[PDB]
Amino acid sequence: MNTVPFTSAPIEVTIGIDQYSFNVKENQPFHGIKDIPIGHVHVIHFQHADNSSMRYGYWFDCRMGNFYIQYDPKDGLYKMMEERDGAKFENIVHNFKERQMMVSYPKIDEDDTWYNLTEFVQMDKIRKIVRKDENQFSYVDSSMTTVQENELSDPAHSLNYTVINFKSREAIRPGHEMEDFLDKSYYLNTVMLQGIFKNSSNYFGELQFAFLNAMFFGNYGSSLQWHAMIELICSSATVPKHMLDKLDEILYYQIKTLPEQYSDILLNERVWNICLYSSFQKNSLHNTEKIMENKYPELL
Amino acid sequence: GAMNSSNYAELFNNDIKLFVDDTNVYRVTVHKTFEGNVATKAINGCIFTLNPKTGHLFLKIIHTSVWAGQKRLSQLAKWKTAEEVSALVRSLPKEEQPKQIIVTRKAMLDPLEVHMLDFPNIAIRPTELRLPFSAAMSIDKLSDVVMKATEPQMVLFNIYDDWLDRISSYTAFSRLTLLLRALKTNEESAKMILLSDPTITIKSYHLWPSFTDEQWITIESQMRDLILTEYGRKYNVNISALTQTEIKDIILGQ
Ligand SMILES: O=S(=O)(NCc1ccco1)c1ccccc1F
Repeated sequence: MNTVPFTSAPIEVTIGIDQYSFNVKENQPFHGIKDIPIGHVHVIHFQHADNSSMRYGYWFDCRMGNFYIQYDPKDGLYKMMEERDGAKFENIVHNFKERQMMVSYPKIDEDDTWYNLTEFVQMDKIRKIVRKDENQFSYVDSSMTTVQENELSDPAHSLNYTVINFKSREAIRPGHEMEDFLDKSYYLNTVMLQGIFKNSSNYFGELQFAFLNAMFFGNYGSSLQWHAMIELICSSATVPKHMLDKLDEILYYQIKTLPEQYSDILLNERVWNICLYSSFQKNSLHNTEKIMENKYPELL
Repeated sequence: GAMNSSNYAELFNNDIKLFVDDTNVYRVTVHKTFEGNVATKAINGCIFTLNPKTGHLFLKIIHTSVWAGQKRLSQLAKWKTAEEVSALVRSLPKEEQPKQIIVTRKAMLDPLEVHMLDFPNIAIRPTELRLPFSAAMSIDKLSDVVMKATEPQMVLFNIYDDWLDRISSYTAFSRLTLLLRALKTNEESAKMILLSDPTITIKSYHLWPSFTDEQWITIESQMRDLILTEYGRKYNVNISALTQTEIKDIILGQ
């Protein structure tokens, strides 16, 4: 079980770890998060009590290095940093643990929620969407724009999600205009799956990462990417059975996890109505359709 | 964005544009079968592609063979329209290609956009104008060429005849829309008005009669009165009560 120690908590802040969160008071003796499950990516995220615009976080995997958080009073945020000195780090963690100044990652043993949300998400794929090659962890915030949003302004601070555009040459083969526009199977299977993602696992990993960035940071471009990737599958007449069954599981856990109160901003009426009721795959997402109908019937 | 009353003069500027109307592409007669079911029989249709500035009409005849063994024909008709418009643009020299295509029906926007991805600088636009281009098939010579076609065929017309020798494209377009609006509301009466003097003939190379400027003013009057008469007969409204502000507004409104 890995640990992300904090140097200190000089400013009052809501700290998130994956789907959990807790309030820390200005100069509270908080020295970090222990018992973090190995085997998955994690996201530690922040919302300053004095300024809710300040909403940001770090994707990391504790198998890749020893990471800690330290407040930077100049840039005015909690920064992730890597500790290179193994022995210094082990000794820091041991002290804070002995003094019980660490919150425990509060995983219920029955609870597969985080695994279910991150099943296909891999740090190496995150690091290609979020380019900052000197760090092993990835910074995301509420205001970072996607490469696609920037085409329609700082390239270095962008989310490099795969551009999906239903009305692009990429999506539409010359001479198959109506066929490719009405049945996106070519775009899904040849361009995206075989061509760009190489397999359904990478496609689902980006889909899951987009959802999580949408939910944890209210990142609008991430929400757009998550909906495009769902719509591209639901608008394809020809999808491998395993992908449809897996999509239903993926979406079910995403809808299950979404805060009830954020449904209005994070869910696109047109895409969900189309995907559940109109699309080729309208009868292929039983779990997702049941949770959406029971949780969010107004949207539909 | 959308073409409306506000930006109407833009039709007559020197940026090449085409209207595309797909109403007469997919045409059927509905009939009873022997077993008492209903069936359709397709007839020849046409794409109505018009340069509102020049009067140049690219009448692409849609032969019933297009539809053979195809499903969801009203949907296919949009995509076939978009294919034929894109093939027309591609066939034109670069300096004759339109900068804008205005579709008369919003269901044409996606089909045309997807067929024109090779032309990202051609703006595909809807219009808020209620244009009477469906009545194109009430112009005898246009109806005849469509009905006689035995294969796909493009036929080129000037829908303004020689009017641009005497009037502006603004006035030519208003005259054309008033004629088509009349033909659409009461074809019989509209045509009777256009032939009421057998001395004024239609030249072999024209669609409309050779009216003098004075006769055009009279004809335009009779067309407006017909649109008003029919609007009266439709809504059970006493038209002899109406004002000139009330009146103008129901050809406008229409
Ligand atoms: O329908 S036409 O082809 N053109 C419009 C029209 C109607 C009456 C006069 O012009 C036509 C009909 C009847 C006699 C000659 C024609 F040119």
